[PDB]
Amino acid sequence: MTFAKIKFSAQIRLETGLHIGGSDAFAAIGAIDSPVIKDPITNLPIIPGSSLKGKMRTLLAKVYNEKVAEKPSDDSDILSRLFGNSKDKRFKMGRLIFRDAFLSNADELDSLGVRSYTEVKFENTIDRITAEANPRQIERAIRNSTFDFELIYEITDENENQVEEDFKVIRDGLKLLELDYLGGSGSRGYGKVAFENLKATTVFGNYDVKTLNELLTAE
Amino acid sequence: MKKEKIDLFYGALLHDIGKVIQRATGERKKHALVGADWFDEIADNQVISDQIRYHMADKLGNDHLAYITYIADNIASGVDRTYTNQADIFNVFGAQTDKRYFKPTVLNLKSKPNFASATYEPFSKGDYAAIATRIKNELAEFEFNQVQIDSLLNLFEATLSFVPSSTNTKEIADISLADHSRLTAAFALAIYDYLEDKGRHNYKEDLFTKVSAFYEEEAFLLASFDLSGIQDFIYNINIATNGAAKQLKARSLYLDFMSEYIADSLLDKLGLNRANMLYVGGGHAYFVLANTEKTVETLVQFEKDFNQFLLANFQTRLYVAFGWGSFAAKDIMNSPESYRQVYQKASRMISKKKISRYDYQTLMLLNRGGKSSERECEICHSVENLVSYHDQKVCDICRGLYQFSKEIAHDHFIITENEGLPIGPNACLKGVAFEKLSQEAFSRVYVKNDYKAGTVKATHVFVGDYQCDEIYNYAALSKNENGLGIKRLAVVRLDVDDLGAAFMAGFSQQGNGQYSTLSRSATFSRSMSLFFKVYINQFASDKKLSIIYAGGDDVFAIGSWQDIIAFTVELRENFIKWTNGKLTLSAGIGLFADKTPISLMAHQTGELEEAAKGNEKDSISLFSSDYTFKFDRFITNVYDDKLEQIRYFFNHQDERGKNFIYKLIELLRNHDRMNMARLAYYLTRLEELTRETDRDKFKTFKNLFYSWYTNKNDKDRKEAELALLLYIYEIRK
Amino acid sequence: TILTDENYVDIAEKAILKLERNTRNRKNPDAFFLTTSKLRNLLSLTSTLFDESKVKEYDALLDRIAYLRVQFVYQAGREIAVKDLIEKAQILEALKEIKDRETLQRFCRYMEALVAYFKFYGGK
Amino acid sequence: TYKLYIMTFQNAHFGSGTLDSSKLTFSADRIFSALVLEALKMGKLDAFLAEANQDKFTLTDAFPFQFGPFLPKPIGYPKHDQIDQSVDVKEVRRQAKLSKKLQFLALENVDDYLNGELFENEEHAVIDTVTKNQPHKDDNLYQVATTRFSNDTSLYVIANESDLLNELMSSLQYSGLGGKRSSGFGRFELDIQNIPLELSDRLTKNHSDKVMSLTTALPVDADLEEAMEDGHYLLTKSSGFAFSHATNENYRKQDLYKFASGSTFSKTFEGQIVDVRPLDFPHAVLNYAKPLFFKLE
Ligand SMILES: [Mn+2]
Ligand SMILES: [Zn+2]
Repeated sequence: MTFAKIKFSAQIRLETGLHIGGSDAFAAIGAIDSPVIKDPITNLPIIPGSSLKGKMRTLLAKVYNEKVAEKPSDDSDILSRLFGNSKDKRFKMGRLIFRDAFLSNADELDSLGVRSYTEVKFENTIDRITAEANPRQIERAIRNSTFDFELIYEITDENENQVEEDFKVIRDGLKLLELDYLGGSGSRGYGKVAFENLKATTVFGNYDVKTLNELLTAE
Repeated sequence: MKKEKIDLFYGALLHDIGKVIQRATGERKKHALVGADWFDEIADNQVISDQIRYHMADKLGNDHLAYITYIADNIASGVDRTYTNQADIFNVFGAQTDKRYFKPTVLNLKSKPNFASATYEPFSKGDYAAIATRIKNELAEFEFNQVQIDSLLNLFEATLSFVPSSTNTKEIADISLADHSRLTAAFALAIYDYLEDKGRHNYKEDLFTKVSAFYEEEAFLLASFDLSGIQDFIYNINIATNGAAKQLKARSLYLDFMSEYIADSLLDKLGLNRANMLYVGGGHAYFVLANTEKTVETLVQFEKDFNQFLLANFQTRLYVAFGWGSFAAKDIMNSPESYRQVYQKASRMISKKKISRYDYQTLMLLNRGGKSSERECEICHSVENLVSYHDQKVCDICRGLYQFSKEIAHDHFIITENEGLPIGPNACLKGVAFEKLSQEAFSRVYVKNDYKAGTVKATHVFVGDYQCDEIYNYAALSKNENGLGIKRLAVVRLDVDDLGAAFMAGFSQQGNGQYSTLSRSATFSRSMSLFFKVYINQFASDKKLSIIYAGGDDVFAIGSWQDIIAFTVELRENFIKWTNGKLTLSAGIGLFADKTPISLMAHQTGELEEAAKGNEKDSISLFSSDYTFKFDRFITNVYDDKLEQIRYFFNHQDERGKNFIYKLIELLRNHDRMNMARLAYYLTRLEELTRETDRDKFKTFKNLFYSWYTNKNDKDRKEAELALLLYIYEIRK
Repeated sequence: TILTDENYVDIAEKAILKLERNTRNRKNPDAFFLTTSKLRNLLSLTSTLFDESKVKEYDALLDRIAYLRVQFVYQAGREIAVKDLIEKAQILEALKEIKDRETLQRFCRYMEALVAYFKFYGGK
Repeated sequence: TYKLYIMTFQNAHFGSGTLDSSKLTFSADRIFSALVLEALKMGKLDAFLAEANQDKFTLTDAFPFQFGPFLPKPIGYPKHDQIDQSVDVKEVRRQAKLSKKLQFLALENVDDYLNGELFENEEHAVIDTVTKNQPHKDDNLYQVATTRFSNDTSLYVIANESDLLNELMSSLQYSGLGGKRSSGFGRFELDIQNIPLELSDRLTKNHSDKVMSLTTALPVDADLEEAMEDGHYLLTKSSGFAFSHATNENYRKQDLYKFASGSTFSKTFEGQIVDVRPLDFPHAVLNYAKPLFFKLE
């Protein structure tokens, strides 16, 4: 079947504070201990596509890998076809293209009279024998920040059956992110996330999205 | 060289040596005879003693080499055809200010800079005894022949670098005798070769009877070469291992020796020696040599042969472009155009060569394809002559440099035919321990950072290379014994400001360009060599860091962060004093987590340095382009005012108060009217939490801060942000 | 008219400067009659108002702006230095002029400013 | 020679040899490679290679586009007779370094620049590396450098418009360029735009006076000697691993040295599309190096 490109678009809402975290020297500056990854020009928090891809992939390995794999080259053909496999001639690039997600509602918040788009969260640790506290500050992007989300699916050598299964995998992926967190200190309440206004659109070629859109709005 | 030529050299270097013996002796006898007689005491060479005796010119007759040495003596200084110590070069450099002078000393590796003072003008015989004996001693049992030459130079470099050419004259007061004699020899041989080529043997006619006619005659080439690709070659390491660090220091020293070996192999394919070579730089060099057809053909062919060698070994990574210009005595005090425009002909020949690099055939061959290579060298991405080394894959160059990193802590390096790292056409470079010298056969031997002449009669080179621990430990060493301090390691890159402008026209302002000579500029070059290749190591002492590249052009040092900032500051303030305020540095200082690769740090810290040059060029940039300050006020204001105040108050405060630093930071980044209110609120809140011992001092401080934050001029709050930062990094566990 | 974006903090500062100070204290400098403890329950309400101006819409919080005014006069009734503050700083007028979330948030910030400069220039 | 294809990115990675390097612009070969690869999955490879071997076919290095097109600094210019003012040395050398630092002129300024007027760079982007990790060892920790575009700076390319090309570029704008495209970088929004006369007037592929190349290009073995002798150029090295589904293993394609845009020559040359495949590889591996020029005076 013919070549086409479908764009999965949504707005990622932060349900709890998100921390991904600064490496870029600009964003590494120690004015706070544990900074968050930020877009250098706007100094706003950014959700790197690499984060989304990585997390969604390792989540989906728990479902779709028959055998648990040591290295990502050992992932199932169903994951490799979507995320890519560097050691397999067929899948050297997956069928998915992630995009860095950027803060959408900065203006909404500026209007509401929000000041910073990050909170500084104070935590501590209690020694189990001495009971003394060692305190800790770490940045989060504030909850109810929203980020414009875009993911591209390419239809090339798939049989319509195959694109259907791929769509199943993508919907499982997004739901699994919703029932997990975006990499942070997740166990301790950080990375909760929601996809709002989740929508598919054919941006190239012809494919018909009606039934997919239904299936996305219901899962 | 021919015997006649060897004798000329020694004559020219050794004339006006009487001045030293006689300054120590104080005899009422003229120096020509003091010198000449003393030379006769220690060796039998009539031609040599003759050039010492009659350098004065004294119509004894003959067409003696004396007649050469005489005219070269005159050209080697700005002057044409009661007592004071040597003058600072920076006296007549730039604006007129105080005049400073140099106490005469012998050069020691371990030593602080031999600063000029305004109170060393008066000449004293005392200072010379130390020197004259050390001279006479070392020349006592000394064969004056070809192979001895590069040792005598070093002797003159060691003892006479701060002895002035003339005790009573204001014109060349500041030109060291070492440089004057060196330059004299350069012109002596250059001249000799010119007349050899054009058949002229009546020296007494040409250089004496026609003296002023010859000064117009274009007998000289100023020649130069530039070795392109050095920084990108040294700092492009794509490995983050312990092992890969070895390659940095290695690569550095390698190419330093490449620029040297180019210099030496060139000077002896011609008939000359290192006295003909003005400077060896950041892969730059400038020579004075005869203007003949032989010499030009030897330059052209040499260059061809070298780029052949470079093509074979490094592909397009290293290239060397030569260039020359022709002149006659136009370095004697249109003088504006003339002195600048002799250097401009080579400069321009080199730029043209650098901008159209190869020929049809060598491009044809570079693009010949033909490989199918699955793997590449992990270090440099070369696919050329790969090897397995330590279960990784590297080129034979990178392998070679791994070997070199093992030979690197020796003093001596030899030039083998095939033993070691390729350094040139049928040459290689091998560091070897002293004992083993006898067991190897070698073209040439260098000794690194030794002023003492040795048994093995070696050419002396000077690299600044301080090392303390290894790069991969520097970041961890930044944490205190009490576990205090951010775990980062830093880089510094720093540069003299408008150095080009200084070398060419810094002596033009005072007088009106009468002080712009070649000699003056030579002496300038030595000042900066000395500062950057000898004295630099002392500024590094006792600090956890390594100086990887060092020169007036470029200084690169990596270490633990507090020590790198200390090193930069110590280096600069020494540099301002050394230069008497007439020249500045800019620097930038990078801050990175352990294991970031070399390429990355070098690149990002280079950007920071350019931001620093981005001010009016007197600045320093630390950790972000935003934190960029005139060096002067970073030192005076950030480092040892604001930061000392901050340190003092917060070393007293507990966790709860130390937290306010974060608020202060924020408020500094968000400077606006209302946040002045908030600033005041949390300032008085802090004052509240502060102990009553510091309550008075803190009152003063609090109101001072709000002063900085309220100034319509943003300078003080910028310095504030950066000092609070320094402090936080300084305490972090 | 009274409260402008350029205006408020400079006004707040001026008010804290013009405020009634205890000149009858030989021992004390300019020392304020006013004391943070007197304002606490008041500016707690201001802050709850600002905090809710984000999560709710203007009309929904009319009740709150009512109870603010009341408390203000009540405290100005019960404490002399309070009445002095809300006099010199035109506070009650400033409430009257709030039609708008923009205006409201500006008033909350105005209180913040007043208090900051109060503590700064000698406080509770 | 027809239209400005203006790609506008927010995030891109154009590696200059390492994943922790990145560039403002990319060259003709990169987007040609990318076009080839898009044609191949669309079905239409054979047809695209058809178009590419037409003399009419035109591709240029990407350049900054900021409220109008930019061009490369003409290498070799200004000449000595236009550059030597009477000012002191410190100034001459500051502005000489300012002239070396310069990358791209706006079109408006190119004739000025040649006639001796000074210009400095503008901020078209900020590049920074970020470190990412894989949570399975301390043995995966790496840095990727991204070019982040600022000041309404797009990149553009001059190409000869055709129905097929237009289709391939529209598709590419969801595939991304350079980059770790899978992982977030490279996507763009395309705008095909008429080419200002002020520029199109000065484009040729044959011309026997002085020209600056707009494409990183390699002359045909026959034209090479001439373009190097009377030329002024910087040689750049094209290198990398051939992307392909042919084989699991990765082979370095053949290193190729080309003349950079805009090197300048006394006259136009014919260029090549080079096959740089590893020796005995299943399929051709194409490096596009065919110049479009800009005339001088
Ligand atoms: Mn004399
Ligand atoms: Zn290598």
